[PDB]
Amino acid sequence: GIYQTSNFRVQPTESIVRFPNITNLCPFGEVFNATRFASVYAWNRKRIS
Amino acid sequence: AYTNSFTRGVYYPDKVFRSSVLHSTQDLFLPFFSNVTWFHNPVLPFNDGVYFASTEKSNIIRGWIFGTTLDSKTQSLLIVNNATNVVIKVCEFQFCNDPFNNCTFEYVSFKNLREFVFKNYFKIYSKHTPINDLPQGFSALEPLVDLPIGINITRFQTLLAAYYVGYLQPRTFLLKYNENGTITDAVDCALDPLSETKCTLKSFTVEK
Amino acid sequence: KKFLPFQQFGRDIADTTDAVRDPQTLEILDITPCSFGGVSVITPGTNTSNQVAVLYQDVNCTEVNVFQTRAGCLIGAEHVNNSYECDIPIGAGICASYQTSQSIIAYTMSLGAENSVAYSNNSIAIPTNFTISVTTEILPVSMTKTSVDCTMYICGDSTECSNLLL
Amino acid sequence: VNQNAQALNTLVKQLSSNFGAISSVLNDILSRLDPPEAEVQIDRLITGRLQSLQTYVTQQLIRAAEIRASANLAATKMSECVLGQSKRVDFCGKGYHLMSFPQSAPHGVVFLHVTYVPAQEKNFTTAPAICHDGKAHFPREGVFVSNG
Amino acid sequence: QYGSFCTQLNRALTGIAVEQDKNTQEVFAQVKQIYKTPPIKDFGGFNFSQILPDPSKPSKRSFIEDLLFNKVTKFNGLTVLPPLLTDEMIAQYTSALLAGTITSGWTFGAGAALQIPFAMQMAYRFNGIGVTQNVLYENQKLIANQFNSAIGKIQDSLSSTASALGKLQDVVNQNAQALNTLVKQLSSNFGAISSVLNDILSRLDPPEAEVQIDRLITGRLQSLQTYVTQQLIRAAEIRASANLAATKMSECVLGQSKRVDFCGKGYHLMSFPQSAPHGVVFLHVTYVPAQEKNFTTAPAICHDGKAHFPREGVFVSNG
Ligand SMILES: *[C@@H]1O[C@H](CO)[C@@H](O[C@@H]2O[C@H](CO)[C@@H](O)[C@H](O)[C@H]2NC(C)=O)[C@H](O)[C@H]1NC(C)=O
Ligand SMILES: *[C@@H]1O[C@H](CO)[C@@H](O)[C@H](O)[C@H]1NC(C)=O
Ligand SMILES: *[C@@H]1O[C@H](CO)[C@@H](O)[C@H](O)[C@H]1NC(C)=O
Ligand SMILES: *[C@@H]1O[C@H](CO)[C@@H](O)[C@H](O)[C@H]1NC(C)=O
Ligand SMILES: *[C@@H]1O[C@H](CO)[C@@H](O)[C@H](O)[C@H]1NC(C)=O
Ligand SMILES: *[C@@H]1O[C@H](CO)[C@@H](O)[C@H](O)[C@H]1NC(C)=O
Repeated sequence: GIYQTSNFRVQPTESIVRFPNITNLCPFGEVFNATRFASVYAWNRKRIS
Repeated sequence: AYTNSFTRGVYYPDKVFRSSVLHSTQDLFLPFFSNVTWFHNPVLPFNDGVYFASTEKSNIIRGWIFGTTLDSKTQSLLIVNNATNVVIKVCEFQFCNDPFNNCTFEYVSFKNLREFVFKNYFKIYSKHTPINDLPQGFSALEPLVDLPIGINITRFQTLLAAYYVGYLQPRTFLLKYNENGTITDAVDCALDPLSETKCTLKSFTVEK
Repeated sequence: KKFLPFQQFGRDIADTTDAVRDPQTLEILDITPCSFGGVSVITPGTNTSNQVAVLYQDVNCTEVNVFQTRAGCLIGAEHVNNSYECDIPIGAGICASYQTSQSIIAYTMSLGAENSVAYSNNSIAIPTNFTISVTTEILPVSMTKTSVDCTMYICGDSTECSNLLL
Repeated sequence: VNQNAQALNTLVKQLSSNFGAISSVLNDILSRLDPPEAEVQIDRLITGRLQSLQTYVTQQLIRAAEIRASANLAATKMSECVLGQSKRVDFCGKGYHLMSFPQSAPHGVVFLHVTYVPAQEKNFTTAPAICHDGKAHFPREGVFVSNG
Repeated sequence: QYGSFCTQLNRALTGIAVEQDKNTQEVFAQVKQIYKTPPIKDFGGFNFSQILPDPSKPSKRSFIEDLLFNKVTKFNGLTVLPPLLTDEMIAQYTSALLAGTITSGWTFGAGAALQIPFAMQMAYRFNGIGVTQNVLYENQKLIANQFNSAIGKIQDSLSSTASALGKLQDVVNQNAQALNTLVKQLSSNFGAISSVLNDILSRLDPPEAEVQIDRLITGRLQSLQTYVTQQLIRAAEIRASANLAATKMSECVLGQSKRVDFCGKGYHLMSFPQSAPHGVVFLHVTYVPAQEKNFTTAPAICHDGKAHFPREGVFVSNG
């Protein structure tokens, strides 16, 4: 006869992950590399979104 | 005043390429042949989503305001074209009642028919074509802009000419994707019994 | 492919993903699924041999004494020009058999001896003699009259299950 | 017999399958649990087993509707091919049909079809008709032939 | 945990899948030898050129067979196996059965083939419907013109439309609708949180994800058992059509059917098989009474007061 007995199946060789190439970061230098800071009475606040 | 919408208000309802196929989908679509409200100024309800179309020769309309209050007290979307650049921002704005704070989003960059779809967060789709009262025909509104802005909307305004407004509804549209990736016809399945037949069969030609 | 600038994924008729746009560089990539297929152990009786051929159904041999076929890749059978009758069927016109120093062989099956008939606008063949012959024919007529008592199958020896079966 | 035996043996083996219950034997569910916890576990075995009988009985109904079409074929041969002489080519064995003899078998029937087969033949020159007195003649039965 | 149901499905589809070649074998392979016509074509004036092999192609299908092959029309574990007899090996069979019919008649069905001139084959054929041999010979070129006209009209009919082959294009459609419906059922939820498996595996922890996948399995496995049941029933319809085709190719091609209305409208003379994609087509050739006259008649006539009856036929008075 011609008995069908198992399935052949190619395995994944390696993983790939893809996303858009780096642009539009938050302005961290204008907080951490700044030339001016608040008095502790009057803390600055800046919105990151 | 009022005008027939005809076979207009079809937009690409997802970012998915498909060619030579009759893709049926159920979402916020403009009911075919319904009567758009016709203007040559006011403040309007938004409901679930808006088809906005304008016929121009003169760049008279520049953009829109959207929200629930439209007189500060809470956040409201503003979209504006002016001279060399276009502007988008979402502050708790004060406005005039006749125009022509907590800014969580901001950006800066008849012979024309312009067409737009606005829906909820907020998504813009559109098309622009030369013409020479809204024309009988078909158009494929492409997605332009996605705003993750979280704004509630029930009302809106035009910033300044002939323009037309109608409300999108949860209907089933059979969309004909053509050759190298374009929508090119549609059937609004609830329109008439032949349209119910074309959506039963998933076919644009019906046999005897 | 020519996706429109805002289209990111390609779809086929049966809602399969046929292609994708790379998000960094605007090229459209065809997706072909990973190759798979049934493995078929073509064999004579173990009362004759332990040689077995193997057919990898619908696959270029590369991904697996080898023969490429319309049915897939056939391994361990010799490709033979001689067309015999079918013995073990394979597909797409191919059959295979165990033959003489003995191996499995694989070939396009013959449909039997060919015969150009001696037709003319004047000739008839007539039998001068006959054979009577007896031919067996076999037909099935009935099954085993089986009967399965659903209750004693599903809930055998339990009212505490039967109360739920109702 | 093989198709019925493969259908029964699979139906029996499926009694031992879990369907997601804590045991494939019902008396293990009943001995290890109280009724509020048993009805969650037994319903798995009922939902599964019942799908296993719906499957088996559908096979037997499809199958029996093939064996029925083989029985009605045997009843048509035992009428025309035994109780008569059917002129229906290759229905009643290869050859011209003379007669057949039915023999029983387990779950079946077997025919000894008896057929006249043409065997030793010679080529002859032939003509569709003959002339003799300007009128044209044709055979009542058979054919004209020249021995050479 | 569901047990043998997976294997039982592949066993059920293998019952169908083997049977599709057993059908195609018993329909077409009714002959031990591949018969061939001579290069000469003295078939009494009958023009079988439109149904015999054409040598100009890699697969030597006839003129009418290529009308039939023209008028008739993915990776989720589903696989389409190939037929054992590829369509040239089908066409060698329909070549052999047809060539043996023309240069033999029934005699290649009954045993070893015996040649006969074609206008003597038809002489018997007409005699098989009670129309005496001379009715062929007194009309032979007219009969060949009526036949050549009728075969011509078949080509024009098959050239015009696919609507005649609805009997085959409906099989191809139903099999393709069942395949699409089985694949589309992968995108259904069945009461789970997604129709995608890696969503459920990644977005949830195993105590929850293994219930969401008991949902998808108890849906999916019933999606297959429904498809395989539809295929087993469909296949039992096609089995009964393969056995009707095998019955017609036995009685209606290899013989001469006396069975009324079994072998087309008319009195049956002979028929010519042509292959088609997943099917077969018979050209039944039939004698149909056309022009007619009214006569007076009697069951018998008196002479010497003894009563006379016909051996064959009937008495008529012209008036
Ligand atoms: C048999 O009839 C066919 C047509 O059905 C004839 O074939 C055509 O013959 C003409 C010349 O008479 C050619 O111009 C065509 O191109 C042929 N058609 C094809 C499809 O080949 C055939 O010649 C006739 N044969 C006899 C012996 O009469
Ligand atoms: C600027 O500030 C960032 C803070 O994110 C730091 O990573 C970087 O090294 C700094 N560079 C200099 C020159 O201060
Ligand atoms: C457009 O209007 C904005 C105010 O919303 C203004 O700040 C901007 O400068 C104007 N554009 C140009 C090019 O002047
Ligand atoms: C949006 O506005 C409606 C009033 O029409 C209100 O009931 C609803 O809660 C609002 N939703 C949000 C998210 O602001
Ligand atoms: C093998 O075949 C022989 C016949 O040649 C038979 O007698 C023997 O019992 C068979 N054995 C098995 C295990 O099938
Ligand atoms: C019939 O004629 C052919 C030659 O065309 C010859 O080979 C064959 O043997 C002849 N048959 C008989 C029975 O003599």
